[PDB]
Amino acid sequence: SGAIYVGNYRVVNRHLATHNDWANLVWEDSSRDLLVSSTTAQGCDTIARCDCQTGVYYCSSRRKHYPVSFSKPSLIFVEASEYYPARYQSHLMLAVGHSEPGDCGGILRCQHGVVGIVSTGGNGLVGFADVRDLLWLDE
Ligand SMILES: CSc1cccnc1CC(=O)N1CCC[C@H](C(N)=O)C1
Ligand SMILES: [Zn+2]
Repeated sequence: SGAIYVGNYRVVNRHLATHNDWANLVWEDSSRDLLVSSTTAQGCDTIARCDCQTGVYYCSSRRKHYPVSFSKPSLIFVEASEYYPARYQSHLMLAVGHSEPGDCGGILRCQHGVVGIVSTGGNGLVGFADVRDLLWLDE
């Protein structure tokens, strides 16, 4: 459960996208587990445009925010699941942190703003879908 509301867009995990998200689809990528749809209202989330590797993420499963050190967006292998077959997910950042399946969508942010959303996790790690390269969300 979680979305980024920037301007006239709504950024969500592709595996949790609703029927309304597909009826107003702007762009989607299975490799990135991202789906951007349109909204009528004007979102106020600031997207970070940077090369940060430290920030704070929100953990629904513990109702706590956590400071984490994270990796550069890369091509990481994600085991098979009930949404996607076993594949390499691109633009993914890993950190040491608690994660549960109901934690997808939780925001990651640095001093500059929103970095990405929780997408993968397991074995003591947590993985984030990066949104800093998507410069069109601001424009
Ligand atoms: C926060 S997700 C999590 C956390 C702890 C343990 N297992 C998970 C589950 C997970 O990693 N998923 C399931 C949903 C689809 C994901 C994907 N991008 O393909 C992979
Ligand atoms: Zn930053």
